Amino acid sequence: TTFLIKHKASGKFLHPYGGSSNPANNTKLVLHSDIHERMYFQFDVVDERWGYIKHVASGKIVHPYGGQANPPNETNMVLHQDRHDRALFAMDFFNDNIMHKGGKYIHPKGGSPNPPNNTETVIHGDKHAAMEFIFVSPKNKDKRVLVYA
Amino acid sequence: MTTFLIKHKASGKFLHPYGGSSNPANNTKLVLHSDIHERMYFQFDVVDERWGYIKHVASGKIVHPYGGQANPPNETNMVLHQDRHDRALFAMDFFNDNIMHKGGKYIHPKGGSPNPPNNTETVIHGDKHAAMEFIFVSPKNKDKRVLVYA
Ligand SMILES: C=CCO[C@@H]1O[C@H](CO)[C@@H](O[C@@H]2O[C@H](CO)[C@H](O[C@H]3O[C@H](CO)[C@H](O)[C@H](O)[C@H]3O)[C@H](O)[C@H]2O)[C@H](O)[C@H]1O
Ligand SMILES: C=CCO[C@@H]1O[C@H](CO)[C@@H](O[C@@H]2O[C@H](CO)[C@H](O[C@H]3O[C@H](CO)[C@H](O)[C@H](O)[C@H]3O)[C@H](O)[C@H]2O)[C@H](O)[C@H]1O
Ligand SMILES: C=CCO[C@@H]1O[C@H](CO)[C@@H](O[C@@H]2O[C@H](CO)[C@H](O[C@H]3O[C@H](CO)[C@H](O)[C@H](O)[C@H]3O)[C@H](O)[C@H]2O)[C@H](O)[C@H]1O
Ligand SMILES: OC[C@H]1O[C@H](O[C@@H]2[C@H](O)[C@@H](O)[C@H](O)O[C@@H]2CO)[C@H](O)[C@@H](O)[C@H]1O
Ligand SMILES: OC[C@H]1O[C@H](O[C@@H]2[C@H](O)[C@@H](O)[C@H](O)O[C@@H]2CO)[C@H](O)[C@@H](O)[C@H]1O
Repeated sequence: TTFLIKHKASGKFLHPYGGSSNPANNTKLVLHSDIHERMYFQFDVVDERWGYIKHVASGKIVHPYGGQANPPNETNMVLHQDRHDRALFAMDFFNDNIMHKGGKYIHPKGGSPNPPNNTETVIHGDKHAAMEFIFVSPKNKDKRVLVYA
Repeated sequence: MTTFLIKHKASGKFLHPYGGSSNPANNTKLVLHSDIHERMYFQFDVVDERWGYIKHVASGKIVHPYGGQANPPNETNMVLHQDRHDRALFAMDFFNDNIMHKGGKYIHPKGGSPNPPNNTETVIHGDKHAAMEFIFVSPKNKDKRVLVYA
């Protein structure tokens, strides 16, 4: 299932910075209001809830920068081609968050409910309304879709 | 598939049709029991994103609140029934470890015991606590969580 990763508070979406069909390794993942095929994602299940968040256009997946199992707060989120257990996430569609294997979450850097375009995303352990994400149809940005298959 | 056991987290007991039949009559109660066998296997049939039917594999019947209300009151018995409709929609919350009916209440052991005896009935109730938690595990390994969504 293909989906958009929608920041719940702002309605902006996760994008590779620059919007490329083939972002280089270590391109930062930002929030941006645009919708297009280079911000579509899929989720590749590895072990029950845990899997890879895949950028559809490039096949690269989401990593904490440097590939930590326990990335510190403020570690940047990036795309990278590699596959390993430090790039595992769970797409929590009940609590509306994205949790890294180490137990922290994807946040907008700074924690704004309304981050401007091109705000970087980071790992942070805090839970609040401004780190919530929902997973929606590329044809209807208000319709949640099931990311697990 | 995916086929799974519905395991009451606090006690390790499993959801069964009372009696363990391969073809339970409509309105057979769903109870907790320690036994493992093919007549307590379930599958989840997705209808709308998180919402779907909890299907008894042996019979094809599905989990309902008795009476099929949109908003069943607390203590309404859980049963199996052949019918499909929107009052038999549940979500399998494998993050918070519970099973929520479309009306917003959860599946509980009747009376709230965390160590209920065999044949304890299950019911709808709105409360959230450790004794209403469930996990979804492999029929071949009751300690291994499996993904129920597909
Ligand atoms: C000023 C009016 C005309 O120019 C507009 O200026 C914008 C600057 O405010 C430009 O937007 C920028 O366009 C870049 C690509 O040329 C980048 O946009 C890409 O990357 C984004 C994610 O970082 C999104 O995916 C976006 O869809 C994608 O095109 C840059 O991020 C963006 O600010 C642009 O020249 C034009 O709209
Ligand atoms: C001759 C120089 C040796 O380095 C080579 O080139 C790259 C340096 O640009 C190396 O890649 C870098 O390796 C780092 C680990 O030492 C980082 O890679 C880690 O983090 C990534 C996510 O940011 C991935 O998770 C990756 O799997 C993980 O190892 C850095 O990001 C990466 O560019 C390369 O190892 C080497 O061949
Ligand atoms: C010290 C001896 C006391 O135990 C006696 O033997 C039975 C165990 O086989 C006790 O259990 C009851 O067995 C019933 C069928 O004979 C029912 O079991 C069936 O349904 C269960 C779900 O409700 C399970 O699916 C089980 O696998 C299935 O066989 C009854 O539920 C069970 O309590 C009996 O109470 C006792 O006399
Ligand atoms: O970056 C995500 C976090 O943003 C806010 O924390 C700020 C600031 O970003 C951080 O550098 C600082 O150390 O703490 C600040 C506390 O105001 C949010 O408050 C956090 O919950 C994260 O979302
Ligand atoms: O119990 C689940 C079913 O509830 C309702 O039917 C009840 C009862 O089960 C049935 O035997 C009786 O004859 O009718 C009642 C409804 O008035 C639902 O209408 C069924 O679809 C099942 O949900």
